[PDB]
Amino acid sequence: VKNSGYCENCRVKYESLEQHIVSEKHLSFAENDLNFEAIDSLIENLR
Amino acid sequence: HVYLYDLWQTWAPIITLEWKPQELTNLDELPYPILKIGSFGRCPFIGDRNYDESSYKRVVKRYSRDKANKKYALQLRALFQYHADTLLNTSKNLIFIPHTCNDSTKSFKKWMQEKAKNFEGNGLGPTRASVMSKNMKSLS
Amino acid sequence: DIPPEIKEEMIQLYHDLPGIENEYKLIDKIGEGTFSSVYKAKDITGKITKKFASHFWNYGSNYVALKKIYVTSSPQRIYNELNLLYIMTGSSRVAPLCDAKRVRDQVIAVLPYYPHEEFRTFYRDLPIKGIKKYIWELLRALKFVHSKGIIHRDIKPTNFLFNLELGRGVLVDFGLAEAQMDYKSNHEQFCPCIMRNQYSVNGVDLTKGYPKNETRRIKRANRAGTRGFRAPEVLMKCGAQSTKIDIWSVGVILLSLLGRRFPMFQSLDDADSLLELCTIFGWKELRKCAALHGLGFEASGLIWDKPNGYSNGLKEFVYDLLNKECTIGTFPEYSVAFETFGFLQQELHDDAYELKKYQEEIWSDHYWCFQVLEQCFEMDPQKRSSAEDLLKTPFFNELNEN
Amino acid sequence: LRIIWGTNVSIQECTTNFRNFLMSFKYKFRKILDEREEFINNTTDEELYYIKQLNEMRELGTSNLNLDARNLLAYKQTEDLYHQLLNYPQEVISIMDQTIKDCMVSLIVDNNLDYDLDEIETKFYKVRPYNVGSCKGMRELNPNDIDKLINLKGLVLRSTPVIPDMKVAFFKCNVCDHTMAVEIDRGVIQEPARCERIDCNEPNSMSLIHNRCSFADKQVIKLQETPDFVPDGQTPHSISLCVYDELVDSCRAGDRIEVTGTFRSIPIRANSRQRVLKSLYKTYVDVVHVK
Ligand SMILES: Nc1ncnc2c1ncn2[C@@H]1O[C@H](COP(=O)(O)OP(=O)(O)OP(O)(O)=S)[C@@H](O)[C@H]1O
Ligand SMILES: [Mg+2]
Ligand SMILES: [Zn+2]
Ligand SMILES: [Zn+2]
Ligand SMILES: [Zn+2]
Repeated sequence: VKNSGYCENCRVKYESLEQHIVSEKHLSFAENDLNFEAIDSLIENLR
Repeated sequence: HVYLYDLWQTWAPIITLEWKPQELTNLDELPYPILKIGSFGRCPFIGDRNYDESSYKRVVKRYSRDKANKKYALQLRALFQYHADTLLNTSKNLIFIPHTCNDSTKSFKKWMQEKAKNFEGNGLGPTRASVMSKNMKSLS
Repeated sequence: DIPPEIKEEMIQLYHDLPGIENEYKLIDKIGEGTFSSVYKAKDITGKITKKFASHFWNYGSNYVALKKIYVTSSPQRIYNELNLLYIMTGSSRVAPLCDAKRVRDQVIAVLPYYPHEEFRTFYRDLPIKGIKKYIWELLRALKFVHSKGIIHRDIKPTNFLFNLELGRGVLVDFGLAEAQMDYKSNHEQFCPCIMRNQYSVNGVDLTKGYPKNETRRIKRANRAGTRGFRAPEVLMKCGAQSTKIDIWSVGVILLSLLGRRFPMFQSLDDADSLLELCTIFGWKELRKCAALHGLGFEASGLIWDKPNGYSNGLKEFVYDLLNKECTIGTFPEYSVAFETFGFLQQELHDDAYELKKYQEEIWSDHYWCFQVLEQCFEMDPQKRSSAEDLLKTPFFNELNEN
Repeated sequence: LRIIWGTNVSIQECTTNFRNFLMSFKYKFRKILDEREEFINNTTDEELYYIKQLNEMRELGTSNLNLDARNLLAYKQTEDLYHQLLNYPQEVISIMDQTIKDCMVSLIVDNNLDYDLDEIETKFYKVRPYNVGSCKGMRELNPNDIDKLINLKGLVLRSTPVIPDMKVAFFKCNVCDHTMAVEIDRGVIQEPARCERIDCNEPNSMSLIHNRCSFADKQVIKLQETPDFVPDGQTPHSISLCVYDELVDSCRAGDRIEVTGTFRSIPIRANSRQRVLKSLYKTYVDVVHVK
């Protein structure tokens, strides 16, 4: 559980990576495709 | 002290370091980087701390590490000797510039001069405000 | 052969990306980082290997590097890195973007694998001509990046990947690469440092001391980069930053090779790194540098070993970094540093004639190397030389074979 | 490390926990807490609650955030912060004010908003916890409840006029007319015993200029307790509340108000001539929120 640091996505500091990624706010951010929009241009711009 | 500020006084001072005289004692560790040189690739400011490169116990390490590390450096030397561009490498074999400063090999030969059978976290951070309240400073 | 704890990481990358089971077979993990863990992978189906063949180094069989950007990175920062990797392709010294894939919060950047040696292994053994080839390739990459007009803030030995036997390299990281915007939407306006639009007495001084409870906001300027390679202009908070700072990051590496010390600056704090620059140069030089960005420097009562130290030049510096080394005995018998040491014993006074004219070769090389080293190590942003002029300097007189 | 002496409060840990609570709280957390999960509507109970509140306060220019204390019970990381705030309101509320300032600065900078940062930095932001645990009336509080965040409910009967509380004392030299401005420290102002000017060092030259000092608003409000639980045989009680610097004149006589504030005790001097305090302390409330 040594992994600890900031998260620019959730704007919250976590003491554990395996519990931040399964937290409520992080899952809500990941499931929302509107946040990952400009990258969506690149996935198929190259392909 | 060290004090870096804005002459326009428009921004808050960037550097405000104020050390008491007793903190200036114990020259082994200053609160600021006094230039040190060091050896064996050390960061100049970092010294040889708890490290005596003159200790034979250390010496049998660095020369021997140099023995296994010898021919990797020989290959690199022969590959980067004559031309900076490496596309004209293939062509007496090795040339060297003479020196007189003592060495790891010379040190180890000296230690056999002197000891052997003879005498002598994540990477990001939250965006914090710059102005600290008086109560928060008092709580410190 | 693979250690067991990396198997969980790769099976995580397989699980986290449902569609990556094919088209990519991960062989190893080439390198980890603060913002990403890069993974050595083979290409199951050949799009980006059959394409992009000019970019790949044909050193052995060709593989592909997929940069698994860490989850905590913001979408705008990931987009920034990927977009700037996108706009600069068709260049052999940039590691351009062959592919990209996003699933939920995980983004993979697939770029050509470039076989490279870490700096900390070959820095000490590099001959002066090898240092020259290193700096030439670095300056070519910086020249392309600066012509594109962005600041690759993090220029460091790790972020420039260089194969010795092929003898060329590529600039890989760009996560922290800021894009310069125009000077206007000869030291009157580029650097009174006016930016943030905040440029528009009796009883108090504000030069002999600082307010006890300060009611002023600190400047907010970009500090992205790496400890020990931050330029003076980024060490004292300065807006209107330019590509010039990356040139400084070229010198430090050039200073790392000459002296055989990789961690050139500890740089624990911005103040700590700035005082580290005071020891090699001098308090007055740093204060006159600060007076340019509109800021005032002040330090007293400090026991500096040499006031205005290393004034003869950085020459004397590397000579001391070599002195302690050549007295204790820290260099091997097959060392390359002894040539530089004997050349500084020239510059400071304190058959077989390939001996003599290779003597002249390496001495002329060292003499011009210190000239480029001091052009890189300049306090003034504007009067510092750019990448083009730095590449036109007569130290690099091996570009005729082009 | 480095917790505060006499408290469980650590500045770093409390700041981190409160910042995480502010950035990642939704009202569905409290709806789950109150066993009301079937009232949960995805439209307004799934937005970050305090992020929206911070944005509204930034747009409106206000400075006070009304924090529902029970919300801290909904969040897992602030389950201890609730008890720390109740037990040590002073330190925790100061840390919360600082954290609000950091949070708003982060909201402006990280999202790259157009809003000027000069007037945000110089603004003092305040937190008003109100919905703390409602029990124990007022007469059931023991001396162990001094300096704790309590919640009273009652009727406003009376309010004294605005009392000036000196924050900065302005002294002036009777000889050279040189003035220093002393700051109050825990209710004590250090009167200078010598002119700090190096030119004249007259001992008693300095005199306090009452009308040129800096004053703040203080008001005492007489409240009648209307507790939820009334022990047998007791009669209605009256207490004195203290409102400071923005809450003055916010309560008029006849108002039924629920007031959250710090349960304080002060020693009362027996006589106006000598400095002798009474061993029996007098209890009152420093108001931090009025509902
Ligand atoms: N194309 C590549 N081929 C081989 N190694 C690579 C390649 N691109 C990146 N790396 C390695 O990636 C490691 C670090 O990842 P980077 O691409 O530098 O990004 P990063 O994780 O942001 O790194 P920092 O934190 O800025 S050093 C280094 O050890 C590089 O050698
Ligand atoms: Mg990087
Ligand atoms: Zn997150
Ligand atoms: Zn500047
Ligand atoms: Zn006087």
